[PDB]
Amino acid sequence: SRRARIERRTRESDIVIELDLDGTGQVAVDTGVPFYDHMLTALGSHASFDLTVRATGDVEIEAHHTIEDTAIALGTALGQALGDKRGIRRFGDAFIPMDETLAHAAVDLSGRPYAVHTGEPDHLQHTTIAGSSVPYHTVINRHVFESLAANARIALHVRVLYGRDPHHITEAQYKAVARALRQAVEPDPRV
Amino acid sequence: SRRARIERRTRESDIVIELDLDGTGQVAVDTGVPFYDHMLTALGSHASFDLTVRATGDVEIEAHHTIEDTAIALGTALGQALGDKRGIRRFGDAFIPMDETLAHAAVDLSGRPYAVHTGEPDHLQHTTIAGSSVPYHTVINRHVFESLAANARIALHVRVLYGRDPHHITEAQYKAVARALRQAVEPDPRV
Amino acid sequence: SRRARIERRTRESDIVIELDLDGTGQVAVDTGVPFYDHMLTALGSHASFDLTVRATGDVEIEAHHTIEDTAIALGTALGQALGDKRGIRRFGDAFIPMDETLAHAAVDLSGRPYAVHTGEPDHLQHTTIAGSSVPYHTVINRHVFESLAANARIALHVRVLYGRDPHHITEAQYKAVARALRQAVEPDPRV
Amino acid sequence: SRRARIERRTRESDIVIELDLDGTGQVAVDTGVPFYDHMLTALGSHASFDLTVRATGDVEIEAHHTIEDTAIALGTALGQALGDKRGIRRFGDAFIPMDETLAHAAVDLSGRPYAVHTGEPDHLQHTTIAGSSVPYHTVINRHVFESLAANARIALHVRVLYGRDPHHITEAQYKAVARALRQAVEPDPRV
Amino acid sequence: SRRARIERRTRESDIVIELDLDGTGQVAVDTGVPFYDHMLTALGSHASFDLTVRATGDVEIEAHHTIEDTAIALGTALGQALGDKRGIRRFGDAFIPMDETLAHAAVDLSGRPYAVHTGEPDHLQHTTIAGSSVPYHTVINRHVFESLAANARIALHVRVLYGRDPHHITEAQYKAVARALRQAVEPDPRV
Amino acid sequence: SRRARIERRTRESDIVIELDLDGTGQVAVDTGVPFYDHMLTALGSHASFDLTVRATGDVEIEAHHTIEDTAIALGTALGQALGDKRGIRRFGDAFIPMDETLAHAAVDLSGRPYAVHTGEPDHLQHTTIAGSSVPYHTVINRHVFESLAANARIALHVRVLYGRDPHHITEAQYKAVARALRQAVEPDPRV
Ligand SMILES: [Cl-]
Ligand SMILES: [Cl-]
Ligand SMILES: [Mn+2]
Ligand SMILES: [Mn+2]
Ligand SMILES: [Mn+2]
Ligand SMILES: [Mn+2]
Ligand SMILES: [Mn+2]
Ligand SMILES: [Mn+2]
Ligand SMILES: [Mn+2]
Ligand SMILES: [Mn+2]
Ligand SMILES: [Mn+2]
Ligand SMILES: [Mn+2]
Ligand SMILES: [Mn+2]
Ligand SMILES: [Mn+2]
Repeated sequence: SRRARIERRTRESDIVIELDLDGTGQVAVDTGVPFYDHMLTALGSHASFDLTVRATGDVEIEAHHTIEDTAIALGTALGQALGDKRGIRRFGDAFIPMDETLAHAAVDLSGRPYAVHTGEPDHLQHTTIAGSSVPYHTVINRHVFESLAANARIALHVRVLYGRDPHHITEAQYKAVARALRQAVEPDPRV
Repeated sequence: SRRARIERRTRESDIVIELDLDGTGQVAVDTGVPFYDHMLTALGSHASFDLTVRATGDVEIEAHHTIEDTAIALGTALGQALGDKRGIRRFGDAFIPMDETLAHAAVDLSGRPYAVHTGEPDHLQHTTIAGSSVPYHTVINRHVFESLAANARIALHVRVLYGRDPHHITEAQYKAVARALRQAVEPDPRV
Repeated sequence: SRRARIERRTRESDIVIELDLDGTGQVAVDTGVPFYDHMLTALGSHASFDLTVRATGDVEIEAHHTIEDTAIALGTALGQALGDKRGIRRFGDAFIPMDETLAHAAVDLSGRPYAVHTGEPDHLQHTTIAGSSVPYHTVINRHVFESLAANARIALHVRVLYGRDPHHITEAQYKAVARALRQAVEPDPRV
Repeated sequence: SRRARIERRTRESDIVIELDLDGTGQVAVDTGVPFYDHMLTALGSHASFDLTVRATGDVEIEAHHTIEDTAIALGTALGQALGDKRGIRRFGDAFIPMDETLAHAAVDLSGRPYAVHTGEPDHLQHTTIAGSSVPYHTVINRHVFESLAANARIALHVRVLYGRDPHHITEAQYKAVARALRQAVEPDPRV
Repeated sequence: SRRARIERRTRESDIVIELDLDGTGQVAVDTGVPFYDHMLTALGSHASFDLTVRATGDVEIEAHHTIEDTAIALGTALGQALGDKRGIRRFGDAFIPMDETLAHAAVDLSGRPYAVHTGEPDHLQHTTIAGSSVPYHTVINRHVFESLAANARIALHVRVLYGRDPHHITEAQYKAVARALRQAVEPDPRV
Repeated sequence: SRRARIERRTRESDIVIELDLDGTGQVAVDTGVPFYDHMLTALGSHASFDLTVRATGDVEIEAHHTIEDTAIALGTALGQALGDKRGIRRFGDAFIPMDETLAHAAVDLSGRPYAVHTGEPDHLQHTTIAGSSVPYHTVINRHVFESLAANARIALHVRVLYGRDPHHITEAQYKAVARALRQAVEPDPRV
């Protein structure tokens, strides 16, 4: 059994995560930031986790604090569910083509906490993905992966090999992280 | 006693500031611009002021006029609370690391009115921090520090040594200004 | 059962494809273009498909139309054999070193139709691989992968990381596509 | 009372740290790596900690694992001794001139775990400080500060403004970190 | 059974290798060069080989001849244990993040003997990893991979995508080679 | 008691310095070079020294010899007043904004004698500040700080981060040196 429930209440947000590493993609995410909900739903589903995320935070300021607190709590849940990490593949990686975009992620689940994020085009430092509700500033992508790696205590390297559309670029990264995690957490039949 | 109450009514906004330089961080800010509220709350708290700010303005146009009028009134309140400036440290400075960002501020409280703002990355000239309410255009950061310095009649130099995330870059600057002010207004035991 | 038989008759060529995704590498290819036969035999074998390809076309003009029509028909056969794509890994990728060459391919079998081809050295835009029969112009490699992706309705990204010999560069790409497809079409035990 | 005792046994090393944040510079360090002993003795002394460090590790390979494990354990001890961090200055910074070298460090003790290391001249990426015993590869300086920040869960920014001699450059950084920590952990009389 | 015992006696060194491709990571390496012992122990363990290596050589000159003779003997043992290579995955690759470093290796076990080594930073051409015993000159990394590929008669491509610390850069490469070999030697259930 | 009286008679000048490190800014300076008097008065006052300086020298040639001899004598007085340096902060630094100029100084009072002066704009190498009496050539600023550091036997690093007006640039440096010294000579309550 590799499950964790994390509650994290701060001045800026209130978060509950329930995570099962050995799931079937049963995912429900509600943070008040719908593009982030979409990204974390893709992450949970493509990692074949079961994942529920309920977050409320100070989105009148912007999504940053809610996005960051959620990623901290999620990284904490991941590290706690991994337990002693015995018998697992440990290393995982995944390429994700998404139309014109190609992204990649590589992880070491027993590596020191460390995140490296490279290749994302410069326009994503000031791009906004905006709909009818709270918008998502793609400059936060790097922050999400850093917070996940720092709190799960894993090495996480995310690369954009190339791409143009900011939604493709972002979604392909979250999916690459997802499928790298999926490979790395699997039981290793020879360890 | 180093307190000031400033009311400033213009065609564009109505502002009330109550400031105590010798406070404990009791801060309440409501300008209609929630990311600005967050910045001025960090400023008051990290300066160990007691500060209330109540502003209403023409945010249907954008936050600029409200942000500017508030900073003018706040600078006026600061200069009035400082009184004759006798016996104070006068000079203060502070570095603020915030994840990948490092900012710095230096002040001379008896210097001529003057503001110098350097190092902020170019993408902050056209970045927007947007949530569920009135957004904040980071190009205004420079204007806020200029207006504060002009109306408090102080020298205020704010630097971004490096950084990426616009919220970190902005918040680290407001906190650096805050802690520089905190040091400079303190009684100097040798003057 | 994941099989398809495609017949495609055009003014320029007559093609029959029989494809089984769940094969053991039983492959027989005869297009009149022997280096292309070699490439498609490597593709079928390294994908662990069973594949027969019988093509006759207007090779008095050059191999292009036969090569293109065959790749269209093959992509069509692949998409038809995949059926509803339920329960499959969906994503696949493969590196292929071949002496001095390193190539890579990544696929998303449920992605929109899309092909990206990068890194192939410039001399392959005007190289000919010539033997005793109809020659093969390596400029067509990109066209083959585009036609496959367009008609299988998949995302296919093919990269040459480096290399020199045009036969190694070409063959390593076809094998990389092959092993990426092999991984992606496999049943996924967790979906 | 702000004390911590950390024992850390790994396959590569065995470490015991005893730390008191409110000390008088009573420092004893023995890691088997004498230049590192010198650096950590300067760190403990200039931070006005009381610090004992006893480390034995696989220095037949090189000092890296012992240096890294010691810095991990020390960062852990620092974070544990800080406890709830209430009432402290939180922010601290220090410039250290050392002959031709000038270094600087800035910390946020309640900031997310984060380290930024800039300005160190390129020759320190492959310099060795060698005496009669196990040598010290200055490329590890960055690693030490990263490991400290990661495990104390603090923001630590270390800069070399300029310098030439690798011993001055290194020692000035450790002292700058030391005096930044010393300032940041002090009780803040206004919080 | 996929085992080999190689003895190699030259004027410069005396080597015994015992290798089992189908092992559980039972590894014991003693070459007189402790950082090399560490690298080959990581290689055997991450490849899930069982591997014993006993080497004595002319380390009064330097480790080169012992390192090279050991890698020749090990490559010979690998090729002999692979036997006819029937039924195996043949191709394998692995990404290894190690803090700031990312390395990758790709292999073709039935490819002609060939090694390509790219991306290692220039400072590794003259870096020394030195402890209390015989040191390791990182310029030899390329030589080790060449000798392995030449004598196992395999294609081995090793890449450093990026990195800084010479121990991370080196160790990540040996682990990447290890996990690429592990994947490639596995029985392929469809061949 | 931390006081020193230095008399220095040379062929070029006659100097008397009386210095008290623990003063209240009671300063009287008369060297025959009124802009230098202004600079040394700012230095004594902002350092919270009590300082009298009486110098007469060969100002028919130019102020250099008088300026240099005075700075030598003053540095000597500082080092003699510091005595054994026990129990002091040792390190000190200060930023000084002055309208458009920002300067900084950092000191180590127990460091080897050493001065580093950087950032001063090139026009100060040939600028003259001239009034009704003996003029001041700003090229001498560097010389003053060198002579002070050499004879007080301290490390003194002075930086101009930016600026334009030569009087602001010069005065901000002398004040920065002053406030760095003030911090460094203070009793350290923990040493
Ligand atoms: Cl790659
Ligand atoms: Cl600075
Ligand atoms: Mn943040
Ligand atoms: Mn989408
Ligand atoms: Mn305006
Ligand atoms: Mn914030
Ligand atoms: Mn065509
Ligand atoms: Mn061939
Ligand atoms: Mn390490
Ligand atoms: Mn030293
Ligand atoms: Mn050799
Ligand atoms: Mn290691
Ligand atoms: Mn001179
Ligand atoms: Mn003046």
